Amino acid sequence: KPQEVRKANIIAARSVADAIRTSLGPKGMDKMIKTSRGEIIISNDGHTILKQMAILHPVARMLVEVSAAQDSEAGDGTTSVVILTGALLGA
Amino acid sequence: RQAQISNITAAKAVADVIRTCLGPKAMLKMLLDPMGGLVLTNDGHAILREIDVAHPAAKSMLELSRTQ
Amino acid sequence: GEKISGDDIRNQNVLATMAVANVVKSSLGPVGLDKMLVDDIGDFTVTNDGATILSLLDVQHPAGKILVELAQQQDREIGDGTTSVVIIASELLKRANELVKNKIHPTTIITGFRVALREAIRFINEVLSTSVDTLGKETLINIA
Amino acid sequence: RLSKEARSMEGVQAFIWQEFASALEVIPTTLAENAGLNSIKVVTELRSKHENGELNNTYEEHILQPVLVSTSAITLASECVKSILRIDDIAFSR
Amino acid sequence: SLHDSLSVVKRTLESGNVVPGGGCVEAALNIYLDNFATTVGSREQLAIAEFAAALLIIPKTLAVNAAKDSSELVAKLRSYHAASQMAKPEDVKRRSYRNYGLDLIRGKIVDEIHAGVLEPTISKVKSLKSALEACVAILRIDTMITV
Amino acid sequence: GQIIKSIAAIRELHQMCLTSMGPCGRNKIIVNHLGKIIITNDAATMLRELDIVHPAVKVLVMATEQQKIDMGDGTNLVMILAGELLNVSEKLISMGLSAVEIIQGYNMARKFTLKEL
Amino acid sequence: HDAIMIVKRALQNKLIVAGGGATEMEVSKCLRDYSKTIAGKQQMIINAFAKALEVIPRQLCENAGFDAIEILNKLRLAHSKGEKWYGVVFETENIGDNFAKFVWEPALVKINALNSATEATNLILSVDETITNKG
Amino acid sequence: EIELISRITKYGERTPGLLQLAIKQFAVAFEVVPRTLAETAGLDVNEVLPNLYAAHNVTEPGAVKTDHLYKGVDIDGESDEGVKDIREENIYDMLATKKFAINVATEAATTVLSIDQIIMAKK
Amino acid sequence: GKGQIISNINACVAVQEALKPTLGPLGSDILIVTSNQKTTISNDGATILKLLDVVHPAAKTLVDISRAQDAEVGDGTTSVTILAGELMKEAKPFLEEGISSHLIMKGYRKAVSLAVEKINELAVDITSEKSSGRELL
Repeated sequence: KPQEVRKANIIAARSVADAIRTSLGPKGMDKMIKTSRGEIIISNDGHTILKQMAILHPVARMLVEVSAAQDSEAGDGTTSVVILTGALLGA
Repeated sequence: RQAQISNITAAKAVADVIRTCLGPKAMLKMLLDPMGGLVLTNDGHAILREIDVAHPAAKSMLELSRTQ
Repeated sequence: GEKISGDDIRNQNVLATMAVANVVKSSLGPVGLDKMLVDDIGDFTVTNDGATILSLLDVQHPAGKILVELAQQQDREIGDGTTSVVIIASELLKRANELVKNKIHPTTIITGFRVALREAIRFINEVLSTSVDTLGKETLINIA
Repeated sequence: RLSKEARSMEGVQAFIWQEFASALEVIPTTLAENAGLNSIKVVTELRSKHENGELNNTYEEHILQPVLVSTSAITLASECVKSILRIDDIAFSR
Repeated sequence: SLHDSLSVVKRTLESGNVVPGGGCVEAALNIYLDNFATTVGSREQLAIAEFAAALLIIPKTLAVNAAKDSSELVAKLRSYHAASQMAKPEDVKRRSYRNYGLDLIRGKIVDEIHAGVLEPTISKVKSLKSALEACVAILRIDTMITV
Repeated sequence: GQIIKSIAAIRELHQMCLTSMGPCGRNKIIVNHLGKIIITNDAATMLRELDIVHPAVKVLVMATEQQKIDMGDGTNLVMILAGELLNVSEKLISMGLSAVEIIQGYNMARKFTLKEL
Repeated sequence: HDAIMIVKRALQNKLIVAGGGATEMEVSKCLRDYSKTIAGKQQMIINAFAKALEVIPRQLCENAGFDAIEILNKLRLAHSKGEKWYGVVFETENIGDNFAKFVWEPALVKINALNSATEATNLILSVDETITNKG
Repeated sequence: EIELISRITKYGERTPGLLQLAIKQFAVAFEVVPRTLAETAGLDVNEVLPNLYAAHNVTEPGAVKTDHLYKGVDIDGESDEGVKDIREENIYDMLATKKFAINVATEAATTVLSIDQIIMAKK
Repeated sequence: GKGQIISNINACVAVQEALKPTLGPLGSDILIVTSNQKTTISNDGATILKLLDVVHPAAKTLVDISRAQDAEVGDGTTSVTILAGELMKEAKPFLEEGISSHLIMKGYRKAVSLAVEKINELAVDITSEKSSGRELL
């Protein structure tokens, strides 16, 4: 089962995309994240969520590098690029 | 309704024990301290100060005895 | 760390504001009664003001800490009516969670409140009036 | 357009064009869900109106999205999904 | 005691715009939003009806500490405000009056203006507006992440 | 203190009769082991269809049947009144009053009530 | 043949009402106004019975594919304004009057339903504690 | 049951000795009948119950009773103020039924209070 | 205690939720398999309740009134159970508020008493006024 190891990473990647999917747009649903240091922050920006999320999954961290290049190049669509990435994984 | 019962039983548990401290015929009392000593007197003012309480209603009854 | 979602987090928000509302339920209005706050040290306090209780109220919950900053916002400016604000916000969360079984979208619930809030202010401004009944009746007399 | 042009291909790659067209409809669907509107109802109204008209109203609402954002979103997603499926295993390395 | 009684009077007279309290704001708005919710509609009528019915909790819990029955007072208060808004837009009235309050001291329904209970408008507007601001941030959280 | 718990066993069945007398009363559906459902509003008839565990409960059941056989009316008045006499007597037990003088007190109060009827 | 079978059941009983949520919506609106003139706890109780009448058009729209959330708000808008007899179209979702389409329902069904449903519900709540033997 | 309260308490202080404790509790035990009808009917205990005591107990400047002693417990169900006269609906109870129910209920509670021990055995 | 009433409310909800989709000619159908292993599919609300054999004693009331609805009338067998069950759900939160069931029953009977006179007013029955025994049908 070399592929089942990758399939376990795809399912874990779709769970992160579904969480950011609810935050798309100004009317989207905010996410509450409590850091280990005790800081409580909340916002609808997908770039700030994945930055402080501290993802330990190796494949799921690729969305952070794409979101960093999304804001550095285009500057907009950091939330939508996560949804489009998870759409190809589901198909 | 359980909070109203706990408020009544907290103050009554302290009052039911000191019932023997009233009058010139008041019976003596004995408290068990961690030290080898003990309180042999029947005075209610000295006994209530040495009793450890939990529910806060008993703490308010102790402050009333100090003013009285 | 742990991550939750679904209808489980929506039920925790109702149970969190339920215990907070019960603290300000008996303190509403001048007919309210005093309450005691007991910490791990064993000390306590006696006050009839519900605003000072929410300042020392210890509750661990993401939505519960929101009402803490809301109570301090009314005290630093108006200083009155903090108890009534917590009760209103507590019932809005209980009725909104019941609409989940009706397949009601939360943004529509939020949008429905924003539209009704602006229209309610206009209706309140219609029944507002200055001091009247000075001749033939008495108003400020019954206050003292 | 990609749904009709999918018949021009042949083999396994032709079926990918059909699934790629459905993967692009998740962005407009999410925008209709987060706004409180009915999910499937708004999506059906998009295919109906866009047939006769072309890009016609958000122009009156002053909603303008630059083309580079929509271009980079597809380009970065193609490389992101590629880097995922290309990993067939992982092991401890130190 | 005169200075303490004057404190309540000077704070009410400080703001020229006052509103009767004791539940007159929540009860009168409950009936108005019933017919007004139809003018909007589009899945938003159910949210307005639940928002208006959520204001009846203020007079409810207020009568608990007064030993009065909260179910009878809130119900009978809606009956008096029902006929009050029927002849209001017609600019004509006979037995219909507004500003029906709740007096828990004497246990009877009287006007809060004559009863001596008055509150400023600024206090009521900022209390209702800030109450909904915290309710929105709670309903928008679908996920709790704690390390 | 079983004499106190004996009242609590009747108190469980006391609230059953409190929902009987009055216009709010309602029949109770009882499914027999033979596959027959007996439905009646009368509480005295229900006592025959209920399984009694504590033998002290049968004392009030035998007194209830006496009301139905002779006068045929007032079965709810006998059971409810007999259950309340135990509650007012429970406070006298905790007060320290012996149950002997409690029985003698009812005999003197019963003769005074019959003369006033 | 279809025209005779419709008027056949109407010959036995000539008492009919407007179906398709028409009559059900008119009753729910009037009971809310009649409760406003009744003081006491019965005011909020009658309003609860008017809301319970909305389940009949709900399941009819849900089983036919219509959205019970949208049709409830759109029907009440035209119900409280002008003509109160506007019903619900069974084929295509839209506002309309069932009196124009000549859609009728027998009244003896609603009379026995309101009497049986209210009584059977009141009997279950009339007992605080139910003791039922097993066997 | 409410009218008997005033007559029994009058004979309580008349009989000296320890029997005064049982006589007072004997009249209070009759308060369960009006409380049961008022509680199951949804009526408030703080409202109807104090009006029942004031119905049978009034201050009349004279030795002869007057006004209305026939006011009973009303079920209400719609609305009312205070209580109403029972003679309007002509609801009465026969003496043979009431007198027979007193002797049976007295001996019923007497047996329970007289038993301080119960012996049982498994079948 | 009060737990018996709550158990009686949830007993009617579980039966109602199955009968909710069955309202209407195009609604869903319920499949019930008897111990005889005979599978029957029908939209009749009376036949479905007869094959359930509910042990709950108060739940049999909805079955008894459904058989009389299909016999003396024949229409409204499913609607009478849904209406009786939905009315039970509205009275569920009223128990936790301390309101007794006496005023709850009188409140519904008052609305039904006003509904009988309302149905006769809403129903249009004409014979010799602007109609006849023919034009009416």
